[PDB]
Amino acid sequence: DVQLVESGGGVVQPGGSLRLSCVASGYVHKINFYGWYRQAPGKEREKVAHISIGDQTDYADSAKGRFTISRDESKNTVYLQMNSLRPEDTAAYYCRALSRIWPYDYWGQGTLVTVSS
Amino acid sequence: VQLVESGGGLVQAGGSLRLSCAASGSIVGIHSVGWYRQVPGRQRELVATIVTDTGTHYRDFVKGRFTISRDIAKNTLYLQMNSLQPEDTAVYYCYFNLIRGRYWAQGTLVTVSS
Amino acid sequence: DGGITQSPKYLFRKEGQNVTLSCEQNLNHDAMYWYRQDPGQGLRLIYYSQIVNDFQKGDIAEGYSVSREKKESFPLTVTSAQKNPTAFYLCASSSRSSYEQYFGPGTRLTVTEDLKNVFPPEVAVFEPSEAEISHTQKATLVCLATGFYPDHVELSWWVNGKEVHSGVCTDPQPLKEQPALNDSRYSLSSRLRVSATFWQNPRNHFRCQVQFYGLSENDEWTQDRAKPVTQIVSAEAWGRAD
Amino acid sequence: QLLEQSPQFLSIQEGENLTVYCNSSSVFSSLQWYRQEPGEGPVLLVTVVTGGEVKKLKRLTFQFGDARKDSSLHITAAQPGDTGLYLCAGAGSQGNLIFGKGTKLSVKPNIQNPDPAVYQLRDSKSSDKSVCLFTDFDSQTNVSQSKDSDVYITDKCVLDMRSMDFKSNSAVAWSNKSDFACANAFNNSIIPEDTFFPS
Ligand SMILES: *[C@@H]1O[C@H](CO)[C@@H](O[C@@H]2O[C@H](CO)[C@@H](O[C@@H]3O[C@H](CO)[C@@H](O)[C@H](O)[C@@H]3O)[C@H](O)[C@H]2NC(C)=O)[C@H](O)[C@H]1NC(C)=O
Ligand SMILES: *[C@@H]1O[C@H](CO[C@@H]2O[C@@H](C)[C@@H](O)[C@@H](O)[C@@H]2O)[C@@H](O[C@@H]2O[C@H](CO)[C@@H](O)[C@H](O)[C@H]2NC(C)=O)[C@H](O)[C@H]1NC(C)=O
Ligand SMILES: *[C@@H]1O[C@H](CO)[C@@H](O[C@@H]2O[C@H](CO)[C@@H](O)[C@H](O)[C@H]2NC(C)=O)[C@H](O)[C@H]1NC(C)=O
Repeated sequence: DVQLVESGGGVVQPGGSLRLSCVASGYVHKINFYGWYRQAPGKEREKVAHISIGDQTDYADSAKGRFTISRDESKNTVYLQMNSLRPEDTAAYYCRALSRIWPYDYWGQGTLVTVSS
Repeated sequence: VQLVESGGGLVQAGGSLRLSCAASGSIVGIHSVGWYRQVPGRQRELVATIVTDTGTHYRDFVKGRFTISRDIAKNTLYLQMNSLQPEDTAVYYCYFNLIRGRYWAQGTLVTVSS
Repeated sequence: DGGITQSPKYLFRKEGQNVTLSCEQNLNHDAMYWYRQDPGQGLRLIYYSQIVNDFQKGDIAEGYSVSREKKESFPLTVTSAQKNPTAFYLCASSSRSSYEQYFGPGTRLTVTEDLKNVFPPEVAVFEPSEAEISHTQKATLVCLATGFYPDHVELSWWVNGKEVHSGVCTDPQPLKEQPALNDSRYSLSSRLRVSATFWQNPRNHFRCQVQFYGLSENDEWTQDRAKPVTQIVSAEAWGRAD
Repeated sequence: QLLEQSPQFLSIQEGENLTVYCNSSSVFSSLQWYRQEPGEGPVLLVTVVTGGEVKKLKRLTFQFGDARKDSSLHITAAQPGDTGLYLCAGAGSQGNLIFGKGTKLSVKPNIQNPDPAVYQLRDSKSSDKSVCLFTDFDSQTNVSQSKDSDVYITDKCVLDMRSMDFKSNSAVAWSNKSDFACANAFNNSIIPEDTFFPS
C-alpha cells in the first residue's frame, strides 16, 4: 500500500552520528506524518520522533534536542540525524508512517542501530 | 456546446501535424481548454492545457515540443505537434471546460509511425 | 460465506473485563476455527478445534481460551489486559475432507483502556455545492460522522425513508484523526450523490444515520454529559431548490 | 509450508487483465482461493485440485501448477467488484489452513470523461467544519494528505452510480475550522491542471 524500506544503520562508537534515511516508496500521499520509533531488546516500541509533512517535529523525551529528525520531500527519504549517541540508545529503529486513511499505520522492515563502546 | 475536431492523419516520426477543433456555444463560459489523448490500452491523460487563471501547462513528455494555443474568438483551439515520436500515436480529444460542465470532441486519430 | 453464524456483530468493553464470542453452525462440519485479522493484514488462526473436546493451538493464542463441547458451537473467549486485543474476529467451519473453509460474517471487538473516551459521533449532512450542481449535474451530499470511538458505526443513508445503496460510496474504512494516539477518535464520511434533479425536489428527506455501537448498561458513568449507549444519530436534510 | 503470494499489491485499471501468483516449495493437494472484501470474511472462489487444471469460473481463471507447486489466478477484465484482498490458501500441517499474505487488488475505474473539480460544500445547520469536495478527476491523480493538521482529506473512493453507468473518483478534506477556504486544500497534492474551482 506504501512500504518504506529504511536506510542505513549499524555500528557506531559513542557520540558518533548516523543518519537513518527512511526511503518511503509506494503511495505516500497518504502518509500523515512519519515517524521514527525504536524497540529494543526488552521493550515495546518507544516513539522517537516524528515529523510531519509540512515540517514540524516532535520528539520524544529519550534524545529530545540531540537526534534531529529531518525530512526530504525530494527523495521521500525521512532522515533521522542522530548526531549523538550513548550506549542507552542501541535499538532497532523502525520508521512508521501513519496516515489518518486506513490502515492507519504502515511500518517498515527496520534497521539495527547498534552502539558499541 | 458541440466540439468538432479536424485534422488528424498519419505522419512518420519526426513529423509535424496540427490537431484543430471548431466550436459552437459558450466562449463566456470558459475556464480552461485542454487536449488529452487516448493511447490505446490506456485511459485518458492530460497533454496540454491553457487556463484562464494560469498560463499554459504541459505535461507528458510532450513537453519541449508541441504547443497549445487558441484564438481571440475562442471559436477554435489548436495543438501543434512537433517532433512526433512514434510513441504518440493515439486518439486525441479535445475538451473545452466551462461553467456548465465540460463538453468534449469526437476525437481524431493520429498515426505516428516507425 | 456458508450458513455459519457468529454474533454479535461488534462488541466493546473496558480493558480487563473478560468477554465470550459466540459462533454456532447449522451445517455439520467438524473443524472449527477463529481468526484475528489485525488491520491490513492477513489472518492469523488462534485456535481451531478439529472435532469435539479436541482443541489445539493456533499460530496466535496466548491470552485467550475456547472450550469445545458440541460439534455445533464454538465459544472464543478473551482474557484481558493481554496485548490489547481488539482486531476483527472471524470464525470458520469446514467439513474436514478437503479443508475448504467457510467463514463467519465476523466480530469486531474494541477494548478501550479508559472509558470516558467513548463518544458517539455527531454527524452532519453537508448540502451540495451549487457549483458542483451546475457543472456536473449530479449532486453530492456528504455526511460527515465525526467524533466517535470506537470505529463501529454503520452508516447508511435513507432517503425518503427507505434505505438506498445506489451511488452511495461510504469510505470503506473510517479516518483515525490523531493517528499517533491510541483511543483516537475517528471520523467517517460517506457520499451519496444523486442526480441533480433529485436534490432539487424539496420532498425528499435524505438522511444519514449512523448506528453507533457503544456503551452497554452496567459500565459505570459518572461524567457529566449523556452516557453513550448504542444509539443511532442521524442528521438529515431536506433537498432544496435551487 | 508458507505460501508467498506475490504481488503485495497490484493496481490495474478496469478491463485490463492481471495476474497474481502464489507460490511455495513443497506441493499441496489443493489450493483454494478467496476474495475478502473488508469485514466480510473470505469467500471461496474456487478450489482447484488437479495438476495444470484450469477452471474458469467467470472472469477468473485459475490454474494450478503441473506439479501443483504455485497457482495463478488470472482475471480477465477486472471490474470495480473485483476490488479486494485475494488470498490463496492451502492445506495445513495437520489440517489447519495456511494463508498467503494475499494480493490486494485494487481496480480502479475507467473514468472517461474526467472533469476534475474541487467545490466547497456547506451547510445552514450547526457544524463548524466546512468540507470541500475534489471529484471527477482521473484515476491516476493521487490526492496527498495536507501539511495543516486540521485538514484532513479522505482517500479516493470510487462510486458506482448505476443506470447512468458512471463511476467517479472522490475524496473530501475538511479541516477544523481553522479559517480556511477552498484552494489551498489541496495545495499539497499534484493535482490536475485543469481542476475547476469554482468562485
Ligand atoms: C489477457 O490474457 C488472456 C489469457 O491468458 C489472453 O487470452 C488468449 O489470447 C488469445 C489471442 O487473442 C486467444 O486466441 C483466440 O482464440 C480463438 C480460438 O479459440 C480464435 O477465434 C481467435 O482468432 C484467437 O486465436 C485465446 O482464446 C485467449 N483466451 C481468452 C481468455 O479469450 C488475452 O488475449 C488477454 N486479453 C485481453 C482482452 O487483454
Ligand atoms: C501518482 O502517483 C503514482 C504512484 O507513484 C508514487 O507515489 C506518488 C504519490 C508520487 O510520490 C510518485 O512520484 C511515487 O512514485 C504514479 O505512478 C507512477 O508513475 C510513473 C510514470 O508512469 C511510473 O513509472 C511509476 O512506476 C508509477 N507508480 C505506480 C505505483 O504506478 C502516478 O502516475 C501519479 N500520477 C500523478 C500524475 O502524479
Ligand atoms: C477472566 O479470566 C482470567 C483468566 O482465567 C481471570 O484471571 C484469573 O482469575 C483466576 C480466578 O480468580 C485466577 O486464579 C488466575 O490466576 C487469573 N489468571 C490470570 C491469567 O490472571 C480474570 O479474573 C477473569 N476476569 C473477570 C473480569 O472475570
